[PDB]
Amino acid sequence: MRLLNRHSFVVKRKVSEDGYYNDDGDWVASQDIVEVNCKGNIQPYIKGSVKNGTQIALPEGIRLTDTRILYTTYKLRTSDDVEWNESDIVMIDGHEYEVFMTMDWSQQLAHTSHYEYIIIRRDKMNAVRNSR
Amino acid sequence: MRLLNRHSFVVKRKVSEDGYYNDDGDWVASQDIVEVNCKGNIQPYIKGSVKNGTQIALPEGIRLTDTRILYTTYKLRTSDDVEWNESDIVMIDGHEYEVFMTMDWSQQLAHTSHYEYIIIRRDKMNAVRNSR
Amino acid sequence: TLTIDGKNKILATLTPTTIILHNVDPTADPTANKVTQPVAIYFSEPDNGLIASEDTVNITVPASATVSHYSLWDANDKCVATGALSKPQFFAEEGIYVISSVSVDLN
Repeated sequence: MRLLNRHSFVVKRKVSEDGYYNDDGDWVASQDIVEVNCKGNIQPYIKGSVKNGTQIALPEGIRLTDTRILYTTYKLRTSDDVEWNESDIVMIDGHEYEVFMTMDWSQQLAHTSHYEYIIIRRDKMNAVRNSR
Repeated sequence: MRLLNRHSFVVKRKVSEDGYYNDDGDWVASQDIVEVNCKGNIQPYIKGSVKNGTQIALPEGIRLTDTRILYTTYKLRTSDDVEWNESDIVMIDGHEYEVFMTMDWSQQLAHTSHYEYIIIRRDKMNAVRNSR
Repeated sequence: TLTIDGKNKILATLTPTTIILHNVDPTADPTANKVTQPVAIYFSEPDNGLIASEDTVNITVPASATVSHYSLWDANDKCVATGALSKPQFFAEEGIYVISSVSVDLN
């Protein structure tokens, strides 16, 4: 419906699910990454000690943590060790948001079936590769 | 709208975002500070252990802590380590109030898109400069 | 004092063939502090006691690594030249460092 499609964002799904552990023990993420276009709705998540755009003071400097809730009809998936697949990524404001939680309301009713996700801004860190 | 613009206050934005670390390791804040005039609405923030105008008794004497919530259509920003910019300042009653939290409700609806911020009164301390 | 002809007779036998990049100064020990895999490089025949590279060389640097010096190696794994880069360059992510040209002088 109209309100469920107010926002348009990009989603990076690792289509391949062939991640494995090297002969040295390091983790190697699935190789084939694919970009997609999706539509949904993004709002701040107000609950308990959740931190939306909260500035954090540390001895090392300053951080910024954010988290949101997303309503959409697209089936995004989080990490699953039994099915052996990794989570998706959602691009908001040019930054990455990793899908951490999911709530399956699909197949409940005709016109109001949807999904809910809690997406957390990814922390800043340097990059390293282990590919075999 | 009328109720969103009941109050008029001054905002100090550090327009330049060229803060850096000296050759000695000290922090040097961004140089170009600019004053602006904005309009919004300020109310006390009632939630949990939040302290509005609460007197605090300490062995060293007495303190006063205050915090408020601000509704406005102006896009104020908090500190961000990835984008490398500092937070804004809001002058209330002649004292400084640093923006610590933000909630993005913009682009949601036509006539009711706005922003929410939690601003905390800055503590009293002496001044020191490290400028190179 | 060498003449131009002797200089040209000399430089023709140097035959550098590859280039490697280091982060620590390799003058004292070129075997250590390697940062990138060897890459091919080509030179022209000497003139005026000088040889210059014949084309650009694209070197791939791994993520989070730094490069500050270089070194040239023969067809038989011996270091014959060392030097410093224009800037110490830090790569946030994998990229290409472009070698515009390099020459060796006897003047």
